[PDB]
Amino acid sequence: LGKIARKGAKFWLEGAWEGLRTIDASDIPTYLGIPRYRPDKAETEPQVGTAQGLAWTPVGGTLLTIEVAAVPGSGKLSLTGQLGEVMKESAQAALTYLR
Amino acid sequence: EKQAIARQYLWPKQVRESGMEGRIEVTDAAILRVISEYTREAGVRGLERELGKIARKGAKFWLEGAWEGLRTIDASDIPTYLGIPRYRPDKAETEPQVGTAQGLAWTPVGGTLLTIEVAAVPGSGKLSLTGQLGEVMKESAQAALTYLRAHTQDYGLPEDFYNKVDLHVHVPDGATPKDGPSAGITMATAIASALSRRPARMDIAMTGEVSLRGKVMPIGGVKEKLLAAHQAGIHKIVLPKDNEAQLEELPKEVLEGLEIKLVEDVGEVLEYLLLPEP
Amino acid sequence: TAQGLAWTPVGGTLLTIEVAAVPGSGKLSLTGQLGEVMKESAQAALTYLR
Amino acid sequence: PARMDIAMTGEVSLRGKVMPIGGVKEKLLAAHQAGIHKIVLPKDNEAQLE
Amino acid sequence: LRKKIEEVGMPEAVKTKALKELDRLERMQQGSPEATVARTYLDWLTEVPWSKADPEVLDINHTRQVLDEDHYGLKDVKERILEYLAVRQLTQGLDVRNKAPILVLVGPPGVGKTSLGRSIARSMNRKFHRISLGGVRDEAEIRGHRRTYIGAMPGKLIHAMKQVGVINPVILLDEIDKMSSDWRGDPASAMLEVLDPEQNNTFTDHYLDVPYDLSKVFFITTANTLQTIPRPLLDRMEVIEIPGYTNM
Amino acid sequence: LRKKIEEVGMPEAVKTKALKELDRLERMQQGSPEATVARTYLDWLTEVPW
Amino acid sequence: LRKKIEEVGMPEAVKTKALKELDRLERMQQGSPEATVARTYLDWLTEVPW
Repeated sequence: LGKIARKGAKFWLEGAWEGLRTIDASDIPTYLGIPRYRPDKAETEPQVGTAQGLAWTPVGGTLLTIEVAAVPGSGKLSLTGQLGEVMKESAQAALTYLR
Repeated sequence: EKQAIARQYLWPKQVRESGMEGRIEVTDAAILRVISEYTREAGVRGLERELGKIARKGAKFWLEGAWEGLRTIDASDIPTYLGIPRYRPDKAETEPQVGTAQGLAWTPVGGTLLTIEVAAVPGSGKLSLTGQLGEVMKESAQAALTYLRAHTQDYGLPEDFYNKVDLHVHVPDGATPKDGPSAGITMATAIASALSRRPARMDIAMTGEVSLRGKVMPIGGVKEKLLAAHQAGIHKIVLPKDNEAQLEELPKEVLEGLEIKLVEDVGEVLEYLLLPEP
Repeated sequence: TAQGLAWTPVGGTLLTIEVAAVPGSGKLSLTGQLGEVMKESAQAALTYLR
Repeated sequence: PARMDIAMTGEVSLRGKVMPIGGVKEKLLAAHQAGIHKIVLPKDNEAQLE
Repeated sequence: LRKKIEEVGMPEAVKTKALKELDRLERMQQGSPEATVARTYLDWLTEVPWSKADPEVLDINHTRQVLDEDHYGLKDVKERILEYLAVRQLTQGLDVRNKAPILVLVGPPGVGKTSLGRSIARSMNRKFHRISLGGVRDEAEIRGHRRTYIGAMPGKLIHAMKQVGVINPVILLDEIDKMSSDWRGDPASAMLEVLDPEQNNTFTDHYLDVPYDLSKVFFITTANTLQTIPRPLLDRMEVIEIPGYTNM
Repeated sequence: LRKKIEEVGMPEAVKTKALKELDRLERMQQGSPEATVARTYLDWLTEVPW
Repeated sequence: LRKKIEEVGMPEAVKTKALKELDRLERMQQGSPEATVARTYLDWLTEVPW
């Protein structure tokens, strides 16, 4: 709202187009940048790989698509993201079900 | 923009410094020669010193013998005043190299070209993290490896290299100076050239981010990566598809050398930087 | 044994390298307050050799 | 066995390439006091031979 | 010392501060610290002659001859000096103003830095000096120690001025890399100040009160370490690399 | 200075403190800091622009 | 300073030391913090609510 407000002062004091003004939808990316976050994440052609957890974060929750790469090979379990063991527990548990 | 800074304000400052007003004159490729040859900075400090030394050699060579008051210095004889090229005049000349991925990044005193080199040995299957790495380049390398293990029919590799090739990886500035692991397709190019044993193309810098399905995800600060490629003498840049949006706010001076080959799947950056691809 | 050239701003001086290739396991041994960049160029040395 | 009266300065790469050096003439000041008659250099600092 | 001020020619500011430190006299001169430090500042000032110069050479050819007689030019270090002096024959606006550094010297320990500076003073036809810089404990061999009481140490620069008679010497600044001070604040500040061309004309110390005009004087500097110097001593300090010597 | 405390335009409490600097002096002008500390402090708060 | 103490309704566990810094008076401010810290700490005692 600050960036809208200050650029409003700009586009005003170059020379006033009016005495009272209006901004509705899609009269925003003039006043702001590119729209940073695209609309609802439903739009997004469901992915071959990975679903998306909700999650805690100590400054309040978010989403976390947990990507999994089934790579043909030996028979192991790595865990990137520098996980604890606790994900290896849960991965092995879910893997046990599937077994 | 550097040249126009020169002819408008800089070079008359120097030929007012050395008292040579109405004595020395300077061309187009003169200033452009001092620019593409005798500094790789990120401002205009070095250009004002180099124009200082042109001014002082003009003082002496006019001084002990004073014939002309209209001295034209063109782009063929500036080594009389300054000497050897301290840099390549052209980085369109650097001859496809094996383990060399030209990085792009922002050392926060000026744009760089963080050339990761990676050496592939024979051995046991293990990653080594030289250049004082954190975990970050290891895991992006691991991601590039998992992508590549998904696609070993292409790159000539036998299907089970990962058990028998130990990896030795050299990273100058082995942590992220921008605070960003944005050298994803850098290390993808480096590792695919290192393990493919085939030279990675010079003259096309690249910057990005990879993830395990094979995705060139987007980066932050696109302008500064483009300026580092513009200072340090590279011309073609490779950027993610998800930055058409940041791209068109750019002041159209910045865009006038660059030739972008936008990617989103890492097979498409890797079809451009390798000439012998498998 | 290999002799080392350097500048030093105290006036010029020199070095010598002394290497004891002992029976071991690949595990690199450095002595003489050998700096980290000598450690990395040693990594590059043994790596080039590999 | 190595050689005698041949000394050297140079930067290696993890590919094993001589990356050039700074302060060449200074190294020859500190080194060519020690009389070592054949010194090996990076290819790129012919730029400071001249 | 009352006659001394109009016995010795002065600039106006040196004249006026000499009159000032004359005025604080004429009581007990064995204690009473205003009187004794006024006597010292009156002696250290008024016994500096003025209103006269060395011959300032305007000839690099004379200079190229004179410098090539103590050691023999050494193929690089001479012509950097000749560049600096080449703009000295092309001073802007027809006033001899610097707007430039003062050619600080670094090299190996043992090469002819003294020969360089005194040889310059011959070639510039000037009177050489060198004062105390290399390893000083407080700004009393570098800068001034503050007055209105004795215990104040005079300037060794003011000693070189009381030793010279003229207004353009060649003040050697030796081994500034180890210049320290017990005074909070670098004398490197008084270095980077005085070397800009119009800051010596108004320059004082803690020992100097009215502007002791150091205006018309080229300065020169040596040290012997390639890495360590104050950051304000990389503007208005033109580092010239000096090499050691080989067998011929 | 007692001329200038008027002349140096200042705020009220600052003028007051300046006269207090005036009153703690008028007995020390040879002095180890007891002169110079109040003399340079009078000179500062005269030469700061109000 | 005295009235400001006696128009706030304070505990006598305050007004004891209030009258103590009323006793500590008749000293310098221009030569030392001696009545400065006295009067200002005492005004802290006044202007906190009881």
